[PDB]
Amino acid sequence: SSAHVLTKDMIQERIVALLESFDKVNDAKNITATANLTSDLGLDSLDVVEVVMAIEEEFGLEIPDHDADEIKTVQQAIDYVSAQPAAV
Amino acid sequence: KSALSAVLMNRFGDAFFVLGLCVIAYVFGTLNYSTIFATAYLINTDLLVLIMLALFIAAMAKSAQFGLHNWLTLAMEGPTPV
Amino acid sequence: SHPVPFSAANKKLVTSMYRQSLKLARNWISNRQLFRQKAVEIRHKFDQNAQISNPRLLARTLDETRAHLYEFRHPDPIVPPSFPGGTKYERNVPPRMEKIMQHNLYEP
Amino acid sequence: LKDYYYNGRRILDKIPVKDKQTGKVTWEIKREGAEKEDWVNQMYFLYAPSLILLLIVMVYKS
Amino acid sequence: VELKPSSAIQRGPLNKGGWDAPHALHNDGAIDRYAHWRTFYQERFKYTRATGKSTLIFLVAFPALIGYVAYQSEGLFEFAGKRRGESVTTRG
Amino acid sequence: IRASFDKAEEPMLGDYPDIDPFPAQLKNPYKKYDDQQDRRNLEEPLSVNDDLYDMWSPDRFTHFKNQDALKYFIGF
Ligand SMILES: CCCCCCCCCCCCCCCCCC(=O)OC[C@H](COP(=O)(O)OCCN)OC(=O)CCCCCCCCCCCCCCCCC
Ligand SMILES: CCCCCCCCCCCCO[C@H]1O[C@H](CO)[C@@H](O[C@H]2O[C@@H](CO)[C@H](O)[C@H](O)[C@@H]2O)[C@H](O)[C@H]1O
Repeated sequence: SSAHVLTKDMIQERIVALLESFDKVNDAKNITATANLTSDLGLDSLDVVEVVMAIEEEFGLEIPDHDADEIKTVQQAIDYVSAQPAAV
Repeated sequence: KSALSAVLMNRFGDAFFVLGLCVIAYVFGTLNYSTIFATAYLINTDLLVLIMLALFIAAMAKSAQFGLHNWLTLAMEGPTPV
Repeated sequence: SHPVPFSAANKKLVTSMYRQSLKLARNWISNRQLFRQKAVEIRHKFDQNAQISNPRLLARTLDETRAHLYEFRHPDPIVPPSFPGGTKYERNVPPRMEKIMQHNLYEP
Repeated sequence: LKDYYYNGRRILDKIPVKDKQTGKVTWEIKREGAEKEDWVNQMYFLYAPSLILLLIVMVYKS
Repeated sequence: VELKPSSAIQRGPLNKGGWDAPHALHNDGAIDRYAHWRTFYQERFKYTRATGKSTLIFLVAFPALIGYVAYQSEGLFEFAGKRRGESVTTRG
Repeated sequence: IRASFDKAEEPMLGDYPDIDPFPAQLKNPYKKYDDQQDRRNLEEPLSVNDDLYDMWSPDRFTHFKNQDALKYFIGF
């Protein structure tokens, strides 16, 4: 019935779409796995929070502070979402 | 913990039910319906009020009336067919 | 105390406050548009005060936001079901595949 | 003999079974029978039937 | 004669002969200390304004209440088969 | 916070530690504990009334302080 499985490529697609549809990004084709949120994507000290909340909403998760602050790279977010069995 | 809530909040009512059974066996001398409902129109109102208050507190536990309602929402921890 | 206005501790604190406010807005508000409105307004209130320099007024403002978060708490917050406060959390835990440790020389 | 038997039975998880024709016995795995405890013949054939008899007697003395 | 035990007595150690089974429990220490405290509470108990309250409640007042009720309700009630208008009490 | 029943047992603790009880229900669920269900690490000291402050104890409610809750209940 619930025939659905997550994969790293799928997480990457959903996260890069999430970042593409965020207006406060610098602009597109800065968004890759190696991208940094502060330096490359040009995000403030609260747009990272908005991104982490959006990732929570997207993959059906709850990211505490000690695991939220240490997300500073897109690959880090992908690693994190793939390290949660309930990532939807 | 929800199951414990249910079982103990209902054994409250079962204690009051046991009291009602003792009163019925004392007053009527029997627990069978055919005698109790044949005689009930003759017995002192105070004893029947005791009996039915106890049995109603039992029903107040099982039917989730207000004073003993706390287990019914906690019982939704069980599966939906339950 | 010494709440430095542009340090990492202040960054953690204010990011946590922003997360808490947005989650409270999600939990209280049923409609999506009004929730986004409130989130944008909260971001506006944080951006107005992102420029503070004096640590005294800063500490006052932080205490004020603490009081606002305590005032608009939610009793039944949204948590995903598989996560600790959830409906599915410790439902069917896979058992630890341990071997039998014997206790008697004669009894299996 | 008893202690050797049971210490092997616990440490190795094997009982010794001499098979039919070859005259050599070695520790084996097969534990779905061929082993009985020393309290079984007492209880299951003196104690259980006596309690069944007590039930019968109670029922027919009622 | 130096008074010493008999040289004929050959002695050896006490061996209870149990099979030392593996470690099935990992003792915690904090739990064991909590358990020792809660089991041998009796040797540390002291009479204070909190403990004497519970003593003079449960060993003086509550038995006195139950006893007053029991000795007043001794042969008061007899309501087997009682009927409308008939008094269920034997006394006033 | 130590309650009445907790700081009444001060004259009886002796060499046992006087620990500030904090219920496990309110402890942070997202940290990693050795017993994640009970929210306890192995050698963690236990209060004298730990039976009351463990996860199998009755539930606490954080939103309303208990006296205000009684006001609202009996008011309704
Ligand atoms: C103080 C001395 C009392 C002496 C007289 C006896 C009075 C009644 C018994 C009370 C005694 C104290 C009981 C303490 C047992 C607690 C044991 C325990 O740990 O189980 C906890 C369990 C609830 O677990 P919980 O935290 O709620 O988890 C919920 C998440 N599912 O909790 C439970 O399951 C609760 C089970 C007990 C239910 C008691 C209900 C009483 C309510 C009365 C309402 C009034 C109704 C009107 C009655 C009219 C009478 C004339
Ligand atoms: C917290 C620890 C301290 C509390 C401990 C409490 C223990 C109880 C001690 C109180 C003893 C007083 O007990 C009291 O009872 C008897 C009767 O019961 C009284 O004496 C009465 O006895 C009756 C017979 O029952 C006589 O015939 C007569 O009527 C008299 O008036 C005494 O005046 C007194 O002895």
